[PDB]
Parts: sequence; C-alpha cells; structure tokens
Amino acid sequence: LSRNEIIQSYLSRQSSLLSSSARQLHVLVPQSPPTDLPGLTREVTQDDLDRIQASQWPGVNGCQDTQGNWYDWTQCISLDPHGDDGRLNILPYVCLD
Amino acid sequence: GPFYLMRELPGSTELTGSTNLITHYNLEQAYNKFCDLPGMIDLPGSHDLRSLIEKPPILSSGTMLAGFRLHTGPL
Amino acid sequence: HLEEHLEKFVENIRQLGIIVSDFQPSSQAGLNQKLNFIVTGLQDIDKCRQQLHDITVPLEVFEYIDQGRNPQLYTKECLERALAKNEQVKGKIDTMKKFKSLLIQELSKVFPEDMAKYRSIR
Amino acid sequence: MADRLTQLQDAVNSLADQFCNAIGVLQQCGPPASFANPTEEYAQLFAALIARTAKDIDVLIDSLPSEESTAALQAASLYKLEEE
Amino acid sequence: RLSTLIEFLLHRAYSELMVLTDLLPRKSDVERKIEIVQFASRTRQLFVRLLALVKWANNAGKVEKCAMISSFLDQQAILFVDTADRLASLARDALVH
Repeated sequence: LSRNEIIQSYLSRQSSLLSSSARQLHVLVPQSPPTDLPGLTREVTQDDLDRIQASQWPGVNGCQDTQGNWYDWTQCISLDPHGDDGRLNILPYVCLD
Repeated sequence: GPFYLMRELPGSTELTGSTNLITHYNLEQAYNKFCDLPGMIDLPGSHDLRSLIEKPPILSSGTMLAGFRLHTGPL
Repeated sequence: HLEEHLEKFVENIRQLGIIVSDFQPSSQAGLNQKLNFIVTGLQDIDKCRQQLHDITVPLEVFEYIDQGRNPQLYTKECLERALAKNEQVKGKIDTMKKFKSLLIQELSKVFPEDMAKYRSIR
Repeated sequence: MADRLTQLQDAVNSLADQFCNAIGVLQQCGPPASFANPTEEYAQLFAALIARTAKDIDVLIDSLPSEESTAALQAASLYKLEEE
Repeated sequence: RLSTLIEFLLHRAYSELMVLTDLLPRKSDVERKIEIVQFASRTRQLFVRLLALVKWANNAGKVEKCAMISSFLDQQAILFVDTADRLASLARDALVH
C-alpha cells in the first residue's frame, strides 16, 4: 500500500494478465423477443425440444463462432479478441464431473 | 442510450492545485525578491551562553528608584 | 514600527553604557544606568504600544534567530515549500490528465461506438 | 469452479482492482513539475491492461447463454429426458 | 504573541537589572565593572534578537499566506490518497463477499 516498486508493479501486471487473459470472436446474437415461457408463450410442443436436443441452437445449446467452429456447453473455447499472441480461453460452462 | 448513472461534472476550472497558486495569491514579487540579519543588524551594532538564555526565554514565551539604588563607586 | 526605533535607541544606549563603564570614568557614569532605566521605562511604553500592535509570530522565527541567520531565510524556505507542494500537486494532476487521455484513446480503439457516444455526451 | 461465470466474476474483480491500482500508482508516483518516463510507461501499461480486461469481460458476456432458454424450456427438456 | 514576549522580555530584563543593582554595591567594584559589561552584553543580545523579530514583523503576513497554501495542497493530496483508498476498499472487501 505505502510503496509500489518496478518489480512489484510488474508482478501486479503478470498476475492480473494471467487472471484475465482478424477478429475470431463469437458471432453476435441479437435480442430475442420469442422466449418460450414468458415471451412467445408456446404451449408445450415438440419442435423446440427436438431442436434443443439434436440441432444447433446458438443461444441455448452452444456458442457459435467466426471461422465456423461450434462449441457446446461442455467445451472450452479458445479465442483471440485482441491483435496479440495472447489468447482468451473461455472455460466450459458446465464442467460435467 | 444514456449510460447508467451519468451525472454532471463540476464547473470547468474552479480552484484546483493545477493553477499557479502564488501568482493568484499575489505573492509573486516577494518570491522574485527572495529567490544574516545578524549581519544586517551588525550593520548597526558590533557583533551578533546568556544569549543562549535569551533564546531560551524566547523558547519559553521604579526607574528613578533603580537609578537611586544603583550606588557603586568608580575605581 | 516605532518599537523598532525605540528598542534600537535603547540598544545603542546600552552599548554606549557598556563602553563608558568599561572605561575608568572619574565623572558621573550613573547617567548611563539612569538612561538604561529610562530605556526600560520607554520599553514599557513600547509594551503598551505592542499591546496596540498585537504581533503574532511563529516559534521557528525565534529558533532561526537563535541560529543567528536572517529570518528572511525562513521566509525563503516557507515560499520554497509552498512552491514545492504546488509543483507536486500540479504534477500529480498532470499525470492524471495524461492517463485519462491514454485511457480514452485505448478504449476508443477497442470500443468504437461507446467512446463515440461518450465524446458526444462529454 | 472452472466455469465461464467464475471467469467473468474474476474478470470484473480484476477490473475493480486495476482501477484502485491505477489511481494509487499514478497519484503516489510522478515527476514533480515545471511552471517521469517510467511513470509515463506505467500509465500506458495500466491503460492497456484496463482496456484488455474490458474487452475480455465483453467477450465472456457474449459467450454465456441468451435470454432464450427460459427455465420452462429447461424443465420440459428435463421431463422428456427422464422419459427417454 | 510578540506583545507577550516583549512584555516578558522587558520584565526579565528589569528584574535581572534589579538583581544586578542590588549586588552592585555588594560586589567588588573592579570586577563588578566586568559583571556590568557582561550584563550589558546580555541585554544587547536580548534587544538585538527582539530587533530581528520586529524586522520580520513586516514579513509575517506572507508567511501566513504560505501556511494557508501549504495546508490547502496537503488537503488535496489527502483527497487523492483517500480516493485510491476507498477504491481499494471497494475492490478487495465488498466485492469479494
């Protein structure tokens, strides 16, 4: 608190950057006016459950991406939001077992 | 549109520490003058223990009768 | 003001008295002691005048006088410390200015539309 | 642990920590004045780090799930999965 | 405050002179002249240091303004450190819980 020195300030730098971290970002997702219980109110049907099981749904069953690669919830996404060599690594959302 | 909890910033240049405080406080000419009074007073007198006692009293803070009772001889 | 000249005449009379009593004066040298007592009386009148004047002085003036310098040096040092504090504070505010400019540059690089709307709103 | 959510929490806390560290560095240490270069380098590095943290937080926010998949869509899928 | 010091200096001077005049007939006159000139040196030093004081009495108000300036700038420095301190107390105490 009282004093910050070159070595200690650089320690702060590497610790903060290792905690935190041509585009390769996720494809943007717009707002969603049809939501299933409140918004659109679909009576329980069947197309929605078959889409949530088998197909690709980019807001529900995974995160899509530029360069095309699909990632569902149990996988870890490697990206690079900056123009550097440092890569963001989004951890899995679920982490089964 | 507007960000959450925007507000009004203060008056553009009020009193800061980035101004020249001395020139605003009319003290410039004294500094431009300034940038011993023992010696400047020894311009008047001879030179400048019990004077340590003078400074210690500084750090601490019947005339006709005296002339009549001041009897002492010459030699 | 007048207390200065009065005490100065008192000090000069004290010096002349020390010179005369330093000499073996056969004539009356009690006039020196009488002038010293009258100077003490005039200093009491000057103390009434100092009740009129009401001067307030810090102690470091007394202490630098004990060191035998000018108190003008104390004035110089107070002025120098005032400029030292003003220099330090202006420097800290200047580094904050440069840091704000750098931050808005880099955020305008990484977030275009948001910093555009911020520069609009200011 | 090991979720995108805990990553986002740690990124937001790192943003607040970089705020306090940036002010405490750039007010405590500076060249005096005139009516240093290491401090200028420190300012550039701190600004870059804050910008990078902001970009990472934005990317993680984009990554989590949408406001589709409400809880009833989870519950009905859970029911169908119990039957199968 | 200089009025009180002036009065006290005049009082101590007159009292020491009264003690000297009391011992004046008592002391051996030849060495009593030496003691008189020593006391005269004492009084001259007291009065010349008072003369330095009443010289500096013109320069008193500028030092008062300098004290005002120094207090103000110290206050703004404490404002900077207090802002950084409250941000640290935000970032390490309230958000962790």
